[PDB]
Amino acid sequence: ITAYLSRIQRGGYIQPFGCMIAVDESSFRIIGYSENAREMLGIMILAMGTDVRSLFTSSSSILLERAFVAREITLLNPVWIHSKNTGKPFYAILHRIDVGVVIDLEPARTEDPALSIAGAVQSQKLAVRAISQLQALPGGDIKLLCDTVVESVRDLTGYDRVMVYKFHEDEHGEVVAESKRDDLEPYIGLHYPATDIPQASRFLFKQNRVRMIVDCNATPVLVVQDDRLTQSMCLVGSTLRAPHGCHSQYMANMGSIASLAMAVIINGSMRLWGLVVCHHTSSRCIPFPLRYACEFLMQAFGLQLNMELQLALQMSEKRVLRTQTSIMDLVKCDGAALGVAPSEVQIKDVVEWLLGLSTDSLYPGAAALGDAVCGMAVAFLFWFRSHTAKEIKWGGAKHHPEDKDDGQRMHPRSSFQAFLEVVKSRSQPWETAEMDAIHSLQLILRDS
Amino acid sequence: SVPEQQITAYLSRIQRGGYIQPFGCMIAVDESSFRIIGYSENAREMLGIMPEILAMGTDVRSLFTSSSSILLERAFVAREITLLNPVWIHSKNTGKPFYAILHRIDVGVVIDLEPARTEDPALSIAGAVQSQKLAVRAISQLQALPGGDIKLLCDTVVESVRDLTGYDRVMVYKFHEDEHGEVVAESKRDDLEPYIGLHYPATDIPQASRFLFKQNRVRMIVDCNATPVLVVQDDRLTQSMCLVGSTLRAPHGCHSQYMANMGSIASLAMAVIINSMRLWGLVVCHHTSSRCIPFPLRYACEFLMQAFGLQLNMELQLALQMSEKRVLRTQTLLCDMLLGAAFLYPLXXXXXXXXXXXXXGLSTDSLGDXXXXXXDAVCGMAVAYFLFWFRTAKEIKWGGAKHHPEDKDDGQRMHPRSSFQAFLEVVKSRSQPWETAEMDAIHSL
Ligand SMILES: *[C@H](C)[C@H]1/C(=C/c2[nH]c(/C=C3N=C(/C=C4\NC(=O)C(C=C)=C4C)C(C)=C\3CCC(=O)O)c(CCC(=O)O)c2C)NC(=O)[C@@H]1C
Ligand SMILES: *[C@H](C)[C@H]1/C(=C/c2[nH]c(/C=C3N=C(/C=C4\NC(=O)C(C=C)=C4C)C(C)=C\3CCC(=O)O)c(CCC(=O)O)c2C)NC(=O)[C@@H]1C
Repeated sequence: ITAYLSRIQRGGYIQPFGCMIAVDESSFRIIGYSENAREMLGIMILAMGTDVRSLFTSSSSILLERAFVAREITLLNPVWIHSKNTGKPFYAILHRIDVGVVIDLEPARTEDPALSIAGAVQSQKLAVRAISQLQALPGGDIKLLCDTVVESVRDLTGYDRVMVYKFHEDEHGEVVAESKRDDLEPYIGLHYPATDIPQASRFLFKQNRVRMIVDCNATPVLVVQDDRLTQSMCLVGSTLRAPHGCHSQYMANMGSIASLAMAVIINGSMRLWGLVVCHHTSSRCIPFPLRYACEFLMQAFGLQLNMELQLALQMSEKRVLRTQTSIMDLVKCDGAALGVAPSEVQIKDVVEWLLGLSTDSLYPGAAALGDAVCGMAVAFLFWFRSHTAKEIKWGGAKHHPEDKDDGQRMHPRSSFQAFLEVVKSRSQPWETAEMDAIHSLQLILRDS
Repeated sequence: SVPEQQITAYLSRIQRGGYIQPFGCMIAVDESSFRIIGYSENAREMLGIMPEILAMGTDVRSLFTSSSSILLERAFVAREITLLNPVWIHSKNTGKPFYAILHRIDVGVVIDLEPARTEDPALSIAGAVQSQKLAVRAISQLQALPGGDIKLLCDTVVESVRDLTGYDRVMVYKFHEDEHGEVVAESKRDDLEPYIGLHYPATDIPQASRFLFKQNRVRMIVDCNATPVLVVQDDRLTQSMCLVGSTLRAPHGCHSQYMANMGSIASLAMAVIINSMRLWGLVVCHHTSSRCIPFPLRYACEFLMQAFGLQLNMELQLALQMSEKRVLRTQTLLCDMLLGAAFLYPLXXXXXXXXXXXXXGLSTDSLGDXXXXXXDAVCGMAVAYFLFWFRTAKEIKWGGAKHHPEDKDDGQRMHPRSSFQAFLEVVKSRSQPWETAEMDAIHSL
């Protein structure tokens, strides 16, 4: 039913910057492994049914033995594991799927433990501090929140470009705030079609809230599984999951070799309001502690943003109902029949034509008298409403409302160059609550 | 909340008690030079320094490994030490692992040493992320929470802390307007009896404690009956050291005996803060047996309590907005439709004469406190001048003693109550409280 779903969830390819080993929870037998595992572990004795504890040191062995039995595996991540052959350190990110226990081995850049530990502690500390700074911001100012959070996230991660990508009502997105590198060109203010980010990706982002991609140009690695498995494994929770081909070529064409997307969650029962994407001109990999730290920071961001939204909304409605009982500051309309509205001529003509009504695009005759008068509300009072922003700067493509997603499509667009668009002469779409208030007010005026 | 300078009760002894809990060592060390200016009595015992190595005026860095030593050195010169807690430390000879919770005081720096479980170095990395991990999970339990409800928040949070730590009882204690508290939600052990619904006097928690919980948001007591440990400090020190932030700070005797009497041999209090900040209440934990939880869990719980604080603040503001929206929309509604409560049309004469004699907008809780109307159906009322509103008896359960408005904290008092037997008090001659929103709405009519 959902496009790209099974292809992202159970796509038998992982990123080549690390290796992955899928184990049977009850028998500790290997039921899956990526082809780069043998090379990365320096095995040059790894097959289907090989005891995992034989691949690593005995301490690591009994440690992961403790890990499998545990009520919650996530609490032991990451497991610092040494290899039998090489002796090089690996971060072990364990999680559970419907088949067994998946182990994500990510090579550790620092070899001496003290420096790595100090780095992790430093990262967590920087996350706590970033959140603390994020808490002291004045309320109501969401733009300041997003700017300070892209500056913070950029300061922590070190990516050349960091930005907040807001999902609008019609599922089309918009970079609302960014902290790019100075010499890089601004992607801020741009708009993108809804098909750039499929519903499947947004759903999986609601479930999995942090996704790292080290290199789009890097050749994906096929993970071979035991022939006894009914279907291809669920590599959603895997931090090494290779991106879909279309998004790989997408990142390739956009100039983002290394990506990192985090979810922005509110509620309406959770809802994905937007993302915070990070693009790097070159390829880079950040360790697990930094990633989890960023997930925490993004959790705080999601909470605070949710608060701001709720409070601003209820306060807005409260302000409407309070101003109801200054006439001009009642609704968002520019004209009220006084205000952004012509003389009694166009009024006479419109009234002449009128003999519950509301439109967002104004009746060709008197609609060319002014660019302001485009929205009409009739119920005896008349409401004029100004037209929307007549220019939208898209990033290579326009969001077509009747355009949907299909799993067979596996090739993106060629360029994301900013191009302007003149939307049809329309006013801002009249809300339903506004019309209900118009009815209530109509009854009120009918009484007296 | 209350002003800082007005609080005088228990403060001097709570801050500088000179007594710590016996589950961890405590060493106060000068900042410039790492010489010891203070140390607990049992400090030599847990570190295996018992026969000198540890004494007044000895380099504390020589009491641990060089790695732990330079960790401390970089901790002292940090921007803010509180962000480096806990500092992992190994002993010099016994090699015993310790969580070091550091606090910068007026003169020197207090170092709390908590005995940690010997874990494999391979988990060290996994150990570094633990606090934020537990915190992320617990808060994630709050993210998937339908906004609007205030009870489900406290319930799910209480349950979250219940599963996080492992206490036999976890609950939310809320401070009312007259400083007296009430248990709003709890996750008792199925065996135990519920403390839910019953209130407490304001003198149960002194102003000093509530004030102190602002700067120190987490407090753990592994055992009240455990014999406190005297801290030995230098002779040159003018006064007792400021153990206001120590995680080992022994409870003031009255609260220890309080815990003993209530049955809570193990306590864990976490303050919740909303919006110059305000203490809304605490989240307290009780255990039938002794319970010492590691510092990372207390940190995670602190995060969870910040999240809970902000979220609850949001819920409060939303609730206010909704209520105001309701009374306002009803106001406009009736105002439009026009163009028990008495309108001078009940929905008699003696009450009118009494009102004419008393008026020689008002809000009265007790008419006896016009005495004629007292001769209970018309408990209290609100007068608008000529419209009148007549409201009223709600029962309140107390857990041992009633809170009187004459109750004041006594700094010299050192003995708590004996019984917390839940008794029920009904209230007459005190009608339904005329809220600010209600009275302002009436005045706006
Ligand atoms: C294929 C023909 C179609 C397609 C498929 C597709 N896209 C994704 C995931 C993402 N797409 C994103 C789009 C942007 N990237 C940006 O930098 C910006 C703006 C500055 C946009 C709008 C983003 C973001 C994602 C998620 C990032 C991540 O790391 O996951 C996927 C899912 C792949 C996966 O494996 O998760 C797929 C299948 N996108 C297209 O544009 C065409 C139409
Ligand atoms: C002594 C004569 C008076 C007294 C002193 C006192 N109380 C505290 C601290 C707390 N008291 C609390 C009350 C409760 N605990 C509960 O579990 C419940 C209900 C279920 C209540 C109402 C709480 C909570 C605290 C804070 C906990 C903590 O660990 O600090 C103190 C300060 C203690 C310290 O840290 O030194 C003192 C001096 N309490 C009394 O009731 C009598 C009147």
